[PDB]
Amino acid sequence: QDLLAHCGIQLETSLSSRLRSLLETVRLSLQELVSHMVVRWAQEDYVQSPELVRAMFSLLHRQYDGLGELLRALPRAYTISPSSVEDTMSLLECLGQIRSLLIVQEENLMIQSIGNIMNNKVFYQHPNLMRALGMHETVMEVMVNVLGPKMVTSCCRFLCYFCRISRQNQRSMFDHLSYLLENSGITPLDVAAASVIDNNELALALQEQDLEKVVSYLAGCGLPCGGERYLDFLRFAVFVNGESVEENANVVVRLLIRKPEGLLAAIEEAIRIGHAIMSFYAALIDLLGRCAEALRIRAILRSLLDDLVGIISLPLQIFVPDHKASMVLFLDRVYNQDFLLHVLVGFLPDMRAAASLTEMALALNRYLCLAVLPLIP
Amino acid sequence: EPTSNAQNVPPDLAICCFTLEQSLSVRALQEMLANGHRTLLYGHAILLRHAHSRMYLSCLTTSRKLAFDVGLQEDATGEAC
Amino acid sequence: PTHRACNMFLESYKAAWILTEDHSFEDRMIDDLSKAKPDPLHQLVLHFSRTALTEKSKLDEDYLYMAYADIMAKSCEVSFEEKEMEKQRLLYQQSRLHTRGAAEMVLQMISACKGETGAMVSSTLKLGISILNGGNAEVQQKMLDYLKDKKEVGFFQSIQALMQTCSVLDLNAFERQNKDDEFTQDLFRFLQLLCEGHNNDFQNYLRTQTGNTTTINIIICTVDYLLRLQESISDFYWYYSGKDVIEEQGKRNFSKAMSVAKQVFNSLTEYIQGP
Amino acid sequence: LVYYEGGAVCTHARSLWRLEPLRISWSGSHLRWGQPLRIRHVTTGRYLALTEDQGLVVVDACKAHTKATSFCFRVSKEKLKRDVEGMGPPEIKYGESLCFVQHVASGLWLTYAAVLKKKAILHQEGHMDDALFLTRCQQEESQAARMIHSTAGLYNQFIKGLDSFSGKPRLPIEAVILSLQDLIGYFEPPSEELQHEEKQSKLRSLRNRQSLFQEEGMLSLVLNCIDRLNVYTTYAGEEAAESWKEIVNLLYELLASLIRGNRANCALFSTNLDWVVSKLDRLEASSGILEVLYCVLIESPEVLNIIQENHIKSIISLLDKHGRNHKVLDVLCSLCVCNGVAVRSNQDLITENLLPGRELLLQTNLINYVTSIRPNIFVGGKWYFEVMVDEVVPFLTAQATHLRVGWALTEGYSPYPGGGEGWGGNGVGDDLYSYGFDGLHLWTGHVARPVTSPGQHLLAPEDVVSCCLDLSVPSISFRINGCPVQGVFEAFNLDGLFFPVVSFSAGVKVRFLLGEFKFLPPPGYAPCHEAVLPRERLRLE
Amino acid sequence: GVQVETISPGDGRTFPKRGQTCVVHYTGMLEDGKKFDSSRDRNKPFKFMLGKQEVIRGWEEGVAQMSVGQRAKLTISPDYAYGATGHPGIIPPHATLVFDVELLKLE
Amino acid sequence: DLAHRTWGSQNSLVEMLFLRLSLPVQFTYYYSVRVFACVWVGWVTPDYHQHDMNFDLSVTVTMGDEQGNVHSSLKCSNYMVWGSHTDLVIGCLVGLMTFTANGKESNTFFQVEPNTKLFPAVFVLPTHQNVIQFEAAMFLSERKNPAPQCPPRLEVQMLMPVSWSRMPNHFLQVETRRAGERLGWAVQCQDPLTMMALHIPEENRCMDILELSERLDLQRFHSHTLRLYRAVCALGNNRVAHALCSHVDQAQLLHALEDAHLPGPLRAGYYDLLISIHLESACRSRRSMLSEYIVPLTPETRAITLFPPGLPGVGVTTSLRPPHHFSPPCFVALSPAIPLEALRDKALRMLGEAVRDGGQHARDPVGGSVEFQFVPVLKLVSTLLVMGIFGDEDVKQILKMIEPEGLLQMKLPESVKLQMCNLLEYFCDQELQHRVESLAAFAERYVDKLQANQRSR
Repeated sequence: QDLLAHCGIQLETSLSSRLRSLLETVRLSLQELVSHMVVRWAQEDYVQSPELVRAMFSLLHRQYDGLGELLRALPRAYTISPSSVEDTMSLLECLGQIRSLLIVQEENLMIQSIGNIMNNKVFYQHPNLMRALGMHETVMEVMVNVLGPKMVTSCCRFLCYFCRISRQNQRSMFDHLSYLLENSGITPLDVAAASVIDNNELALALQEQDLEKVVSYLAGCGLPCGGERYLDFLRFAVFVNGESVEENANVVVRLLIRKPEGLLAAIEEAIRIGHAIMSFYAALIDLLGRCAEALRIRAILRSLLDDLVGIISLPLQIFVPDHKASMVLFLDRVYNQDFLLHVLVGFLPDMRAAASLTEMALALNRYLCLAVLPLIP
Repeated sequence: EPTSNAQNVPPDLAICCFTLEQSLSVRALQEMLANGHRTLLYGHAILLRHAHSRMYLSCLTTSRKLAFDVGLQEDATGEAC
Repeated sequence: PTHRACNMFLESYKAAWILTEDHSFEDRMIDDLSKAKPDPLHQLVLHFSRTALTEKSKLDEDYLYMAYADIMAKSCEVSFEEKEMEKQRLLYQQSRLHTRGAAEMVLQMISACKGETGAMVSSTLKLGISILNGGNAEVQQKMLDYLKDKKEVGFFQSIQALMQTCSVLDLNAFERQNKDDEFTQDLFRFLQLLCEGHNNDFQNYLRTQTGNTTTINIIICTVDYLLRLQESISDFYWYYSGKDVIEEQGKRNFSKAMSVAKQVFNSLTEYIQGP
Repeated sequence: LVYYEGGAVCTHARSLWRLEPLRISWSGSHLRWGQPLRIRHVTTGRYLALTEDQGLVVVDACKAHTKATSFCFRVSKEKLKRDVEGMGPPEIKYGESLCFVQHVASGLWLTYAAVLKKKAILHQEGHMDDALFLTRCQQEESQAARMIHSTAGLYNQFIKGLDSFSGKPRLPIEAVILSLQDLIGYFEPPSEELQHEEKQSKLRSLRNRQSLFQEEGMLSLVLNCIDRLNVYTTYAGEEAAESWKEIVNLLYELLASLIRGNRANCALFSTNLDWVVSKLDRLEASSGILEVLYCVLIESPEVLNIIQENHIKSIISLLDKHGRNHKVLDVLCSLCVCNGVAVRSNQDLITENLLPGRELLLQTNLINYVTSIRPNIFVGGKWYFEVMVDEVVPFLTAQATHLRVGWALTEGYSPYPGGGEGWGGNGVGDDLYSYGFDGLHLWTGHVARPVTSPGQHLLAPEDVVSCCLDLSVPSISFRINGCPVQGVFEAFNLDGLFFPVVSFSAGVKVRFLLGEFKFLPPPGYAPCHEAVLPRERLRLE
Repeated sequence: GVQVETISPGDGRTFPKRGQTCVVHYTGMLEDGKKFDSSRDRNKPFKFMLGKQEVIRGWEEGVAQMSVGQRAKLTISPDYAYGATGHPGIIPPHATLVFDVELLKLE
Repeated sequence: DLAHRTWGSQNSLVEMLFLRLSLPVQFTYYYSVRVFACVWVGWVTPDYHQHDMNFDLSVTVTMGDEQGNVHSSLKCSNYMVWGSHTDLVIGCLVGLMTFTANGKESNTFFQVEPNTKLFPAVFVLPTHQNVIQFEAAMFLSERKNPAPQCPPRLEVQMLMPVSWSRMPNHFLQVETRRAGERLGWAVQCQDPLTMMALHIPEENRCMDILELSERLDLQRFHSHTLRLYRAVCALGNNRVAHALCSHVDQAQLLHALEDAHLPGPLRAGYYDLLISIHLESACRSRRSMLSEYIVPLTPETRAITLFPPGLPGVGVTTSLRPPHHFSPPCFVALSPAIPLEALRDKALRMLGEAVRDGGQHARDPVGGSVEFQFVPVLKLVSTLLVMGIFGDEDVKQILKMIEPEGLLQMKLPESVKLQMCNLLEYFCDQELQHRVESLAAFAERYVDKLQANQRSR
């Protein structure tokens, strides 16, 4: 692409002269009549319809603006392969169907239209067209227009998948994170999460204020179901692509230690019983496991080995695999061979692995991919 | 609006006030009526704009005893103000 | 493929040969708007002005206003005589505007924006600076006269909120950039222009804003902005205290903060320039 | 109760205080430190005061005696002239002055006890932030506020009186009406005939005012006045209730007045809408309530989802109640659209409860002209005539081309070529007695009663209508080509002179058979050509 | 039930059959005689497959009596029309229709 | 209000009163007529144009059995009648009318209707003061829509219309070509014309809209009804639009686009209806899509040359922007259909038949103002051209109509040049269209040449 731009750097290969002829043709009798007649209407009367003025000077603007109008025009413009054009005809028409719905039974029409957009071949192939339509902004705008039900979730599915299709397109979703988090009173958070995942760039670019809003939502969890969600979004935040980014993680920890908001005994009681609580402590210890002058936060995590016993109680709780998985991830990133012998409980789970002839089929997988950690009487 | 009981039951002073928008000699008034902080002088007529509603004080026509009732007409026009 | 290269071509071409500069048009256009009960340009400024006077609370982006406020902004011993000749040309190009009330559309539009910091306010301030630039006196006279005529009071509220926003050199964000000055600079260049030419009444107008219901010292605001920028510089220096050699991104984004602080100490200098 | 409070409360009228020094004179003297004074809330009118019963409390003026209520400012927290008749030295700026507040008796400083509802309390030390700095109110808000005070007290005594004569059938009146009028004038919207800048300024002030009364609950108060006044359709004496119409009408006018500007003010009718619609059909104030409902919808997009089928049914029923009013319709237009966004359910429901009935608003469709031409002859024995048809083309344009042919008396029947009765047409008058066209049969009173005939064929460019009429005897019957079409018309007026008509529309060519018959049975009986006798020649007109 | 009544005779032979694309003009009014429809107001023929049940059942049964070129009134029963529902925004619930159908031609 | 009304005759004259009330009934309900001072109480069919004393009172109908006989008797309505202190003449109904003079059941009079409207009425020759008074469920429970509602609620619409003998009406424009040959007296006529007509259902009587202009209250109401109809179809509300097609018709809108005798606000009304009930949802769907500027690489799009070997009216079109489909209105069983190709011709024909004579400086002025003469038409043409409707040769007709290269040169009312500025804005948008498209085409060709270059490396 950049090499093609170098091909475009011909202004300072004989084709460049033909390009020069192009630009000279791009320099340009409707102009003289529009401009001067708008000048007539302006001179002659002192107009006093403000809409008329807005239009007159809109045109009077764009007539003189003969180079910049094409400039604002091009990003909306996009070229398409002749073979696949029909799908676009099945697209924009359906997209029109959401545009109408932007300005309001209808929800079935919305879900159907968005689903038809989901099924189009001209979607994976041309992400630049899709961003150029502005349609993601449209969808999110409709979602906000509703908020203040199922179709919202459909919009969430669309936004998430739209985040999944490509990263440069993911930036556009990235632009609205604070806004969507303002919209997240309660899945939209899955959308913001998908907006954060793949890009480390985006993962760093995010302002701390968003995370402040998120931990504030954590502070709203004084009694919960949403906490596992928020913690999940924090997880996709800080943990990005395996590496633990220092910048996000540090801030997230400094925020979490302020509004948190004996707890191990509550965990043990959760084991004896409501699954959202155990999932909360799991996602929390997991989030702590995704993070690691910078050394002090490690110690702050050391304050929370308080663990180990959670892994053992879980091994005696068979639900289990994810909670204990988080306890092991945290145990590894935060916290020698002798202690590893002390941990060995896991051999029992290996004995239980043959019971697949269920949930334990998931557990054997989760712990065989977590069997790597021990590698490191 | 009684004020001698200044202790236990204070007067509603918010609307006891009357700003002096203008003051003129009797003959002097008749010009502007037919058509700055100067000090008041006795024998002069004075306008009495209220400090709140800002309706000029004036004698009225309505009776409540032939005596006319006192009021606050909206505008300065007329001899009454 | 086929279409791919076409899209990459139009996209590259948009950032390449599209600039170039047809922009030379902006004067001619405006010259066409001042050619004989109000002139067309006056129609324009009165329209945007009334547009700002409306209780929109939150202003819409108004691409029109953007366009034209950008337009007017772009409207502005032999070397000595040519120098004050250009001064007269400039003062003429300002006369083309403020006599048509542009100073008022500027100032109302800034007051309208409140604490919002969209493209809007930035274009307005650039328009203000283009109407002034030279330390123009009549414009300052219309301006101050306007604010003492219509006690809109919210103008200062707006700029106060702007400087409560603004921008600082910051620290952590740079660390995020290691792995927005021009608006602040235009703002203080604006206020500096409002004071340059030594208008005592206007400077004292900044000190307190007499008749308005909410007095608002704005020099104390400018100072506070200089202080948090200051703390930001100090922080940036301590961050680089040990590294000796400076990263080029740490140079450009420190020349940035030095440019700002230069314009802001200068904005104070024109605040106190007269005795 | 007294609260420190931030955010959106600074603009409230209840967030105001009036400093009222003890001296009857020179109240406007500059605020020197340490001078005793009585603070007063502006809206309630109650003075702020210390009291043994409940500590720091706002309380009625009769209760707030000097030392219990008085306050004095200090530069700090130190406890260290008489009362000059002059203005005194200049002192406290609203900007550059962090003034501490102190009680005069107990000496307790004004601090706060510890959602943003931070209650204030007196205490001998307190937090290091007791030095509230004073900030001047705009004179307009102050005027508005004392206006709230007088308004509140007036409507309160009024409502207490309404309760005084409410449930036990056998007190301010004119003060109240004048109150409402001066209030309506205080909230009269700026005229459209005014330059933009001053208009927007006055409008913004109108927003602040309509807001300020709403924030003191004055809207809710007037709403309670209206609520308690809807009970009677007329107790009170024949004088106090004689002016009830004016009162209640001005109430809805004032009530409309508060909502015409702000969006929030009609957003607080979110729960009141069912009431507005319930009172919509009072048929007493009527238009006031209608303007209220109109003013609400135009600026409350939030208050469009709320509406149900009952409300629209009562609005269109209202249109039924009051003849025709475009005002009712603009309301319905406001029901159709918010600020811009559509409301499909609501549109559908206006549609379903209004349009399909077709028996309310004006209804329209293009109609081909009706026309008929008499063959001169006036006719009072029995008489008879034929009418051959030669050209028709029934379904040209749109309407079927009527060829109704029959009798009508001169003293009545005025076929003005449209409009008139039910979509125009022959047979609209009882004086008429036509036949042919749709199903043959009759048209009298613009009614198509289907008399049967052996064939039932419509007139075609071959048919010949065979009309009959009798003197004295009121019998009337027509035929198709000599085929009987049963007994039809009987017993009618015998005044004036009936004449043959032959109605037609669009492209039609038909021959009269008067004399020249292509066909003529002796039933009846007398040929029409004989009736051309008098002096005027036969000549269709 | 449905009460079709002939207005004017057509060819009198070629009755409609299943699956045929009937071509007609018609115009619809209520029992009050208030109009609600007219194909001539569109100035275009109305085609419809017969027995497709794309139309109200009374239309499906009543046209079958009609011959080509025939004009016939149709006093369709509501249950064969829209019945308790009523076609929204046009026909009120439980309202007998009145048509002035003209069967141009079978196809 | 027990629901009644006092009266009097304070005048030297006491000729005639026809108190025909404005609330007709269709098919218990008492209707008393109190009288302090004979009186002709009766229900009346709406059609009654007889101003005279000559009662009584101006109709039997019979059906044969292919031989005569019975199965005949019908109605006689026209309609109802009557004849030293108070009097009471109730007229209860529902079916079959019944009379009860002085509260006593002396009926057995006329009472046979199938399902026809009846105004309550009282015909009276005055005996001066307190002449008349009015009122088993109440009549009010019946007349108004919210039936039953037994308690009586007096209505504002309960008016008391006197049958004024001579109310003025429209003189009619061009009408029937009358003819009548003396050869057997064969009367003949040819070319048809149609009224722009409407009735008032609440008291049925026909009248054309052309007459309606003088009844400015009624054009107010009716234009606002049109505001309602325009309103309801806001943005893609086709579900109702199929109903409004029933309510206002297609050809009726065409005739609304024809006649210039139509009053202004109504004219803009119907022209806005054409851009609502029909051509409004589609253009709205081709606004943003027109602005998308996306383009196929098909050979027709491959030209484009920008400069012709310029002109806004060039036929290159290209791009995508999906077609605006229409499902035609029908009632037998969500985008209403129109004769578009005819309507565009009608639109341009309305353009010429306005720009021409308006350029001749006439003061009819069509709509009663120039604003009405142009705004609705320039609006219709605007949207219609935005929809991509019009062949470009007709667009050339628009440009020769405007540039010329007539209209735009003329002095104009503000709204007219507003709408004009919108249409011209569409032209400039077409200019940007052609430019972006030509640029994309050259992008295609130059990508071909350059990719051809790429394999040389």
